[PDB]
Amino acid sequence: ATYKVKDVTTGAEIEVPDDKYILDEFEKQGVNLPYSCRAGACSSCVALISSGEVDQSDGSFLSEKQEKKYILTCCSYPKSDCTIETGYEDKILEDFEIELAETGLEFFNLPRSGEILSGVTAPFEAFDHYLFGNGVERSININDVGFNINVSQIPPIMSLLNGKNVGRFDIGSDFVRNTALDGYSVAAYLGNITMRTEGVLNVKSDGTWQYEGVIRSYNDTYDANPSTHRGALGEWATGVLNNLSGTPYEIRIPGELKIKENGKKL
Ligand code: FES
Ligand SMILES: [Cl-]
Repeated sequence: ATYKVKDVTTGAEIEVPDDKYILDEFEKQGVNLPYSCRAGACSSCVALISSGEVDQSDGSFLSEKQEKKYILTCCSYPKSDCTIETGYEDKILEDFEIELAETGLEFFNLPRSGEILSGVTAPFEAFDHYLFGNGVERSININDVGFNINVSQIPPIMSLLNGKNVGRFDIGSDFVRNTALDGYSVAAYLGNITMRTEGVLNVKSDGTWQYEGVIRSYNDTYDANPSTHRGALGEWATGVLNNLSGTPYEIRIPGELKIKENGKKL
């Protein structure tokens, strides 16, 4: 039989006999491709295979898991129509990194889009999205993050409560939230964010006070590259980033958190 082998890199579509190697037949039709050994023992001729199947049993360089994703074009016979991407030598991954992507898809899943699942997996999902999400925006409602914000932690409010100010004050101010205050799980994907509180603070002459309002969040940019933030990644995440490049992305945090507190200054 013969099969059609479409190559996304060059655009060529070549009929390749099931008893001829893909490289040789593309060359025969005038499409020059990369190679070195031509003997199955290197990655010069490697191509991504996105659809179809080959017999590349003549080659030796790729692992069993790598052969699910890539082909050595010098020693591959097509067994069905195929879609490949030549010149992929610069982009092939080793087993531990192919399986990291697969696992994340299956564990968290359109995939790697929209809402982030609330709870203990959030910083894991966020890191996986950094690695494999290609910069697509994600979201989590402010009420699903697990913020634990109190007035003592909001300097625009405390500035009025700490001075001798009596009356009714309309507060509308941004402030930086170090989400370490909200727990390691949140800090591990949000870090420092900018938030906004809007509300009313009422302070009596005797020091009794009440605050009522809302808190909203501006969008945050997720970027795990260590030079862009405060946190230790740890040895495992450092390792992953020594082998894969991620893509920053925006996290949209919509909604209002209600805040209502009261006290008495002495
Ligand atoms: S050119 Fe070395 S494996 Fe194909
Ligand atoms: Cl004062």
